[PDB]
Amino acid sequence: LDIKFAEIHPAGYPTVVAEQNMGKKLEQASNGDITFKMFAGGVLGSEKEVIEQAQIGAVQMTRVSLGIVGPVVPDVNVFNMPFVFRDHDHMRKIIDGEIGQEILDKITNSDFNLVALAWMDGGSRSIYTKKPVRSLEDLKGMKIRVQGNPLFIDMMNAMGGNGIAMDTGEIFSALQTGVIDGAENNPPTLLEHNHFQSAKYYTLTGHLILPEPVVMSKTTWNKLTPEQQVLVKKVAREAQMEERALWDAKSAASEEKLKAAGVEFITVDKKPFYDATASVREKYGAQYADLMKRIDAVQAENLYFQ
Ligand SMILES: O=C(O)[C@H]1O[C@@H](O)[C@H](O)[C@@H](O)[C@@H]1O
Repeated sequence: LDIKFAEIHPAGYPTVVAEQNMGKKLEQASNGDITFKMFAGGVLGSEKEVIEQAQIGAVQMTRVSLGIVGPVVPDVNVFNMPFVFRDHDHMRKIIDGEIGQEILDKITNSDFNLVALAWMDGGSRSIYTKKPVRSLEDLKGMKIRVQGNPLFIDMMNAMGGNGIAMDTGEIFSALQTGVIDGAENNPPTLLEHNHFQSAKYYTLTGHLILPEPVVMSKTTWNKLTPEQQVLVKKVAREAQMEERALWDAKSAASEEKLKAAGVEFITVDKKPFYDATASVREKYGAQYADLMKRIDAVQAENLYFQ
């Protein structure tokens, strides 16, 4: 059984490395009965195009941002809301515990032919722009690229900007020409997708912390034996933990490289951004009241139950 794994990120990126190591484990443990090949750098298309391919079995596995899964499986949008997690460490507790399992299961048990197996870390997303944004007010009227999810367009509009949905690969040229004034992402993406060449101001809003599911086509999943399925579950969960260490290293390295390239990291009070997005959490969070209560209550400890 052959697995093609699609990635939007370039070779060497922390997700890519963790995933190729996971694939090596699959090959070794199955004595070659499962083979694995990585297709990085967006060679198999945009994240939305790849998810479509996974649904019909043309691509066997991928990792994508949860941001673009929302339009396919609405119930995952609980993790896509602005400031749903208080910080990066809080998100990690969630994806490692019971609520993380529940949300993976909402993808798997959906009618959309995907099996969700683990969560990769993509840090926190902050706004980078061609001109400095030092306050909520400075964002007014700016065209900021977001991922293709109505939630993020509403979010950016609530912050007084103009959210423009675009595929990952379209951002570089749109920035170069001023078709957009900025975008929002973590430091490794800002660096490794070369967006810093056009945007030298990075405002640390941390407005989203979007986990990234690793998914398999359910068509492919159903061709595995139960023992192979257990192997896949095991090594996917191991990859969630391995990628965390790679992520922390890469994020810190990327921050330093970006500063050396002349990117200014601008600290801001998050409160005005939190307040501006209350309407978005009210709109999209109405049906997630219980989950939000449970998420908010995860704090000092590291329990599984939440
Ligand atoms: O915003 C984006 O397009 C990209 O953001 C990065 O942070 C994610 O790791 C990647 O999966 C997304 O495709």
